[PDB]
Amino acid sequence: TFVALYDYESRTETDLSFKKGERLQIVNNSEGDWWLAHSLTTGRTGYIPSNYVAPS
Amino acid sequence: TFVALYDYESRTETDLSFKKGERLQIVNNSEGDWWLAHSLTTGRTGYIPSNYVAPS
Repeated sequence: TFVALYDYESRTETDLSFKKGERLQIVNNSEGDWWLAHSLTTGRTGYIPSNYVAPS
Repeated sequence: TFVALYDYESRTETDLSFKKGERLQIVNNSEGDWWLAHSLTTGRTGYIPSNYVAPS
């Protein structure tokens, strides 16, 4: 259980909007945390599910 | 630097598609890791930027 420090407005269909002060619980899911990543292989960039990758 | 273990197809405008074997670098950004969260205050659910919250 966490508390929001700041308002946040959603940018896509999958993010959660919330106001400062809201109480949130983290949902365990298979994808793991999401990270912003750059593909050295393709040059594209964007968020990935961290359980899909491993250190080289 | 990481290596993709699985293919991943993007679901939104902000996630990165990639194939097994690709090499990825994590981008440091202010939002921090993103987590799937449920709002006990509003009942809505979806991804949030973890630097926007703190443990209660």
